[PDB]
Amino acid sequence: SYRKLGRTSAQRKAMLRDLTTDLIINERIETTETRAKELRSVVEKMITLGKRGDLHARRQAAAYIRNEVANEENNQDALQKLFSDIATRYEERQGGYTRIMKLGPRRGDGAPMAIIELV
Amino acid sequence: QKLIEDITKEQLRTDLPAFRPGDTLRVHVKVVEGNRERIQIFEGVVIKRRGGGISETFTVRKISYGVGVERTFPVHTPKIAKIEVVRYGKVRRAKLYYLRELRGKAARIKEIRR
Amino acid sequence: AVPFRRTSKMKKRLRRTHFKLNVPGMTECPSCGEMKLSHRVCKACGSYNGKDIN
Amino acid sequence: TKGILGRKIGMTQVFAENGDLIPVTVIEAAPNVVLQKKTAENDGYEAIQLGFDDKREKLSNKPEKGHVAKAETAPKRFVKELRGVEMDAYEVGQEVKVEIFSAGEIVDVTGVSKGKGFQGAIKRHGQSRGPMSHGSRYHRRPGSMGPVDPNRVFKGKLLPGRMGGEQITVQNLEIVKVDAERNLLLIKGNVPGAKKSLITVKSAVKS
Amino acid sequence: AAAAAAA
Amino acid sequence: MIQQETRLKVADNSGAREVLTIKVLGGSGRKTANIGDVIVCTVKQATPGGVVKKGEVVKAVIVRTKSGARRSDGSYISFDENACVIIRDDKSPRGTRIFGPVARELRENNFMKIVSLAPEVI
RNA sequence: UUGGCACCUCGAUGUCGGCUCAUCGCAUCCUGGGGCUGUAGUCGGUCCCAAGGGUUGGGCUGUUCGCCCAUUAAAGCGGUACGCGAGCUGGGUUCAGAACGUCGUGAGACAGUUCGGUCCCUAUCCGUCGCGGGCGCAGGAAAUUUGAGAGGAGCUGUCCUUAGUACGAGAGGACCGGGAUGGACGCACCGCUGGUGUACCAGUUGUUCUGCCAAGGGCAUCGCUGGGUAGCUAUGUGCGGACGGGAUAAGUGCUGAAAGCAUCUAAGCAUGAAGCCCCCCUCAAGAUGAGAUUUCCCAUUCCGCAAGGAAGUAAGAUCCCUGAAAGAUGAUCAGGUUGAUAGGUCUGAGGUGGAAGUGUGGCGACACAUGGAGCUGACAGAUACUAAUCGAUCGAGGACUUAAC
Repeated sequence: SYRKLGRTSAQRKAMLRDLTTDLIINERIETTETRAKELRSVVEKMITLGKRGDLHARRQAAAYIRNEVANEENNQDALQKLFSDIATRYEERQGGYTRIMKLGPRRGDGAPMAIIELV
Repeated sequence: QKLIEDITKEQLRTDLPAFRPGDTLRVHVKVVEGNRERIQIFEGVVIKRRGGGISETFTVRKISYGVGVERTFPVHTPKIAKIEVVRYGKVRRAKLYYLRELRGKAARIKEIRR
Repeated sequence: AVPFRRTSKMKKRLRRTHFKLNVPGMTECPSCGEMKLSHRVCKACGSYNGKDIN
Repeated sequence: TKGILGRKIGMTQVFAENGDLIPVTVIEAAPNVVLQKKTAENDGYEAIQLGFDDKREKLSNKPEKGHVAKAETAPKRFVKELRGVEMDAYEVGQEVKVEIFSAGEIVDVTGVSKGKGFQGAIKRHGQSRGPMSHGSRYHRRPGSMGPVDPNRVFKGKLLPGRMGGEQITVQNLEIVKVDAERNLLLIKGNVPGAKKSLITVKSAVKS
Repeated sequence: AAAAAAA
Repeated sequence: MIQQETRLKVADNSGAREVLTIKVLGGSGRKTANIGDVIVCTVKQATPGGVVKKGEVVKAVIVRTKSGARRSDGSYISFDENACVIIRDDKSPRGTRIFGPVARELRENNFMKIVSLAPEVI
């Protein structure tokens, strides 16, 4: 069973799309641990969608990737970044494209934080 | 569930023809009345195909004397002697719950020939 | 939903027996220390088994 | 009496010798190795210990390794006693298999039922539900605790709490089929417990 | 009487 | 699954058209009956030409339900209507003719004449 | 029950009837065992023993009660603040408005009627229902357990034989003993039948956005509609109250004297009920009376001359982490790199129903082929790709008498 993360299902989908795309550009983000655990499976599924490289997988990925600029002074979108860099980087590796490393609790609410990175 | 598959592979009924959930066919049902076992024919359109291997069931609906009769059989039962497909219908979905209120030509215009 | 009698000091202290909190799972960091809680990145050196990953 | 204990896999359906359709529960329950024989002159009663589902040496303790050294077998996950079997009829280390049960016999099936968590009185005790309308603010509540005169609640008042996780015995089930090759017992009816949990199948109290 | 209508 | 205050249509030539269930005759007891059970009932609507009149408290046995009746072979049967046949306090029907299909579960009981008068037994 | 008295409460003891949850006593409604009958048999009447279980769905009225309809084995009387409003409703009584009838000059009044009319509380303690942490059980542990005690269950209908037999002029019609099938209740679980299934699939409307077509995203109740995996479920399925022992109650007695007879009894033996104590199920050694069996770890160091106290450790367990067959949190269970615990990947099961692109036919809306296609949340099997890292903490050196060693 998946987590609800205290959000509405539409808010869950929007926050997961935002975190997935933001991980895809910035390559290392710092969230809470349960958000990391919910995010990593979706991110490796989208990397698996990028592995195929065909038009139908790209149109599947376009329904999830938000339209933010990936690489500056190149006009590269994130959707181009999945099919240009991440898929060619993880061609040999079969799964496990992300790892989660825990940090200490947050000051304001005691939230256990985690580092997410593409490996 | 592969152990359940290995248990029930010996009792699968493999001589039955493949049929979609939107065509009409006749079912040869062996019934025991005492002592002779007549085989009554149940012609009608398939409504359901709910999977599960040995737990697969299919539902056949017909209109008899102005009252619609829905009858559901398991797929691999030995009570069914023979299944013949009368004609293949063209449908858009696997569950045909809509046509049990569409008497009478409104079901005929949906169950067209394929 | 109204307290009939006030709680005495001894009953209050007996109820506050389990209100204490435990020592965290803190261990020696192999890079510098000291010290580092288990299954988390060290806040001092930023290392974890054993690369400096920050 | 006789019995054997194992793990259930799930439910399926099997038709047998007619057109009739039988709900069937599948249990892996073989092999079981006799670990210890209880005697009346030493233990005060007659019983045998059965071990099932042997595991790795990493997951077993040194007392667990020493206890199964007498039976010449690996340490096992599940140990339970059977009382009272026909003494002796089994030696220490003899394998109990599914061939002891024929596929027409009547057996007792017991096990730990599925956990439901902390549940209300309506689900836990089957108590009837209050009205949802005509001004009513009352539903899903356990009820009055009792009279005024004892100045207390009587013991045994049914209240919300944890449901499940207790031992449940279902009596007089029938074996549909026995599988000596794949160590399977096919039992008519429903069996308490979740999937891959410990199920003990003992012969019924006849008659 | 004895009407419980305390406000 | 025929209940108290369930309205059934009457599937014979007795004269009644719609009937309302008063009581299920099984036990103290149940509030539901499916197929082959006898129910006490009162006539709400009837034809002008017929022996059974409006408002008579009669006994009837259910012959059709939309609830799926289960058989021993794993098969199921269900209809699109609820129907019943009025009887003279034993298991003989009032009407000389029976319309509509009839479930086979009446043959398990000693309901031979209603099954023989039926045009089709499924 | 209606009363009598006014002992307790007027610095408040909420009062009827229903809903929910029950418990107790038989002066027993049924079921069980009997005696007498003006008991031919079925059905009955009366009086005993028996509370184990069960004792209904409506129409009328605020109503309890009562009448009626349809069943049933029966629809039993009462107590528990006419049980239960810090558990629930205010229809009636019993506020403030307004009428009808009557009384009163009048303001107003009426156990006379009708319309409408604010029901607060975050549980401190004892009680109950569940779940934990300590310490004890003369060494420390891992398992398996006996049972002092306690709780649960306990109900019955219909049909066929015996047998149309006994009995009875007939009509009618058995006791006892077997075999099926039900009702209500309870316990489990989804393999069927269904329900649900807000991170599954498809169709479709309006607007906005991805520069545009195409294809999609956001919002409009999950926008709406048609289905649906796992889990949870009943209305679904399986099972239970079975066969039986011991002492018994009311009864029926045997042998027998006080009292040469008679006698169920004063001694001795029986038989005998859904009562009792077990056999059916469950919790149970905090049962301080702390039980029992199996198998590991061993008998260190330093002080205290004795008692004893500190440090490290063995067997083992925990902190921390991956999770669910578990779960509010603890706890339980499967596991922590000589490994499948979770996620990912691959292959499947099931669900949905024929993806995009391209081509063909048509003026087009659209249909056809590629193609049981595409997609797929918790369902399986493989696979260390990712995370369960390094580590740390707790944990015994076994008191004294008595009989043999």
